[PDB]
Amino acid sequence: LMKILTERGYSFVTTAEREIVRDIKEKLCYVALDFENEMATAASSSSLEKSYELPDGQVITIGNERFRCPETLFQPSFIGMESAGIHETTYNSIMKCDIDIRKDLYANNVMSGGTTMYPGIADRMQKEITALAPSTMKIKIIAPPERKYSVWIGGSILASLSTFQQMWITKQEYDEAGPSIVHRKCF
Amino acid sequence: MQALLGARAKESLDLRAHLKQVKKEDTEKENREVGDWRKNIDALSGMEGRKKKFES
Repeated sequence: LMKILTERGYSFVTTAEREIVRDIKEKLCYVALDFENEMATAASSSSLEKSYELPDGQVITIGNERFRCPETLFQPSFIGMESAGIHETTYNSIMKCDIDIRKDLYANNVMSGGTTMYPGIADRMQKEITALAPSTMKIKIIAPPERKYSVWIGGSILASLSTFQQMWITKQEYDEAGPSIVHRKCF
Repeated sequence: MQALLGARAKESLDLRAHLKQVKKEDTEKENREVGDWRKNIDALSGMEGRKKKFES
């Protein structure tokens, strides 16, 4: 996004500028369920632009840059990565599991982490897998408001489970073994 | 001339209908394993609110 905003006349190269672009992205960007058609109009008219107030009183608007940024999730080649996107990797993780597993993973595609908060991501990912998946199978995405905070929440859940109280390394075992103990006791 | 073939027919029908009978006995005394079950469902009819647990 910083490089494409530079293309539009908004060059952000220092730390304050970088932190600001991240904030702009979080509030203005979306994935688009059809990149090329969305771009055809975003690149042609101000009607698909959204404004943002910069901290110094200046303003910026974002056009196709608004969706081209998250598009890298579907097209990693945008940043120089040799990859077909997060939906191909999701597809392969389902496909590479045993044949009696595949049906359950297709129906339980879980979005987690941040960036899951770009509008349309929960739906585009179901579309992209459905397009690769066999027919008959149900493809479904799980995308709760507990998105981006799901790892922390999982930590809270796990730390407090009765089924997890035997998984903790105590500060006894730790000193006898040293920190390498984590590879035997945790994961 | 009429009694001997009659007796032979009685013996043959006895053996065949009797194997039929001993197996039909097992069929009739127990017709429970050939039944079925209701298989009810809970279905979680509460799509108006959520749960208390930390995982929810």
